[PDB]
Amino acid sequence: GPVWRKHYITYRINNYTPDMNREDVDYAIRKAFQVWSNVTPLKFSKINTGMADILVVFARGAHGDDHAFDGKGGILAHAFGPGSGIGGDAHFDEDEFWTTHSGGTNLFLTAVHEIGHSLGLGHSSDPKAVMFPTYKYVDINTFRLSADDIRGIQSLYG
Ligand SMILES: [Ca+2]
Ligand SMILES: [Ca+2]
Ligand SMILES: [Ca+2]
Ligand SMILES: [Zn+2]
Ligand SMILES: [Zn+2]
Repeated sequence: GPVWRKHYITYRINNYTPDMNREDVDYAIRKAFQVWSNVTPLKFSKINTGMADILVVFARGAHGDDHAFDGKGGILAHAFGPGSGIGGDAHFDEDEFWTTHSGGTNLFLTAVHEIGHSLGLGHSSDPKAVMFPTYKYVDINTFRLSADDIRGIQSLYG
């Protein structure tokens, strides 16, 4: 599958969910990128204008792609694999209630999963992997990638 062929990757937060404080959205997304830069040669930088590699969007229902959202529950977010244009972009369903903690749906944990897709990972069959396809809260302050996630990403980078 596709991978980024450069080490400096940019992201941009297109818009902000009203569910959270702005600074908390920024921090959750930054921390999620750091999870992956920790285990690859990739470097991620936030930009505020122009075209980023990875555009982060909060949207509800139909929102201009083939992965229409479905209201509260069900699909929480989705992301495109590496490539030009919409490639890399990560979309979060605004019909969820995003949080910094164990209430609602944790943005950081969901972003770690989606960014995994943005970098070219697929799903894992291992329930302990962040790339497992059902959300579960785990303490975000002590979060660590599973061995399965590390093997997955290091098959693509580094
Ligand atoms: Ca893109
Ligand atoms: Ca949904
Ligand atoms: Ca919401
Ligand atoms: Zn979308
Ligand atoms: Zn997924």
